[PDB]
Amino acid sequence: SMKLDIKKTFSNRSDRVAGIDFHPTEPWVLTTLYSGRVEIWNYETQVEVRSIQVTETPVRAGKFIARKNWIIVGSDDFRIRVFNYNTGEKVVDFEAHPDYIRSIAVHPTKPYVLSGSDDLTVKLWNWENNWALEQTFEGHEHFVMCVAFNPKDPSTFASGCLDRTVKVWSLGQSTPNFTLTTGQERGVNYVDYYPLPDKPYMITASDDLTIKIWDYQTKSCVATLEGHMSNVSFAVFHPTLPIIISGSEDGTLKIWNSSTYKVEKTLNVGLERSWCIATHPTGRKNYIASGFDNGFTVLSLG
Repeated sequence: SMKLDIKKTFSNRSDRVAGIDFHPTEPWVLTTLYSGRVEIWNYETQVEVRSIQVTETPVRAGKFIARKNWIIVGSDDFRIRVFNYNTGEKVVDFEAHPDYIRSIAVHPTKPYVLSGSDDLTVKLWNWENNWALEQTFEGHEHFVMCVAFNPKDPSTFASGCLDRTVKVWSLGQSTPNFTLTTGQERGVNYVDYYPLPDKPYMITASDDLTIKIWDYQTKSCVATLEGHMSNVSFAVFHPTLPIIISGSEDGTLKIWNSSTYKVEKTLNVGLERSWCIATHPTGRKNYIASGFDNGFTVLSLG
């Protein structure tokens, strides 16, 4: 067991941060900004590794593809771009959807990337097939806000949608395995998987102020977490600690106990609205990072 002991590792002021991600083996965080800029920071030495003026439009989605030394970003010009973060070379640059890109997910073992879009679809791209579009998942009836592979079975993934559903799909299958009606009448902003095999759980966040935990075997709602006072931008399970982290346009991060679902901490990090979240994939120092209107902060949770 490990006690909560929150330490501010690194904080950096900037334009609004829309996407944020951890590098799995370097002490780096990637941020994608509403200004069209993206930055990689070493949060342990507090040194900027690289910055790129990618576009003039907001860059909403960004992920490391560490095993190719890439970052992949999606922006409101409808385009996916890939950059080598060691050289700055632009690897590819294509219009992926005819509308905004909301979310990007990277398959852990196969050369697949998912993009969720306001065009009501999720699309699957294969970078070992010249970034071919291998599948478009159709069936949602509003903007697809968030996509996430099941870490315990990456042949499936979940899409959260403003049509108030989460759909779980299988690669190569045109119809979803199942559709969760969330009861979150304002729609689903975010979806995330519980990482460990002891619970088949998922978590959703909504503008209706609720965070809901779902059992994807029983398709039932396990718990509803209330406490935020404005739109909940995200909610995720921590990969190694028994906690949930959420962030809201009310300016706060909340840390919840993942067994009792009681709020343990409410943090005003002082950067106004909270928009995005990342956790270190292997729990290194239990790092988390969140992007806000006015920058991002990296915290060690214990």
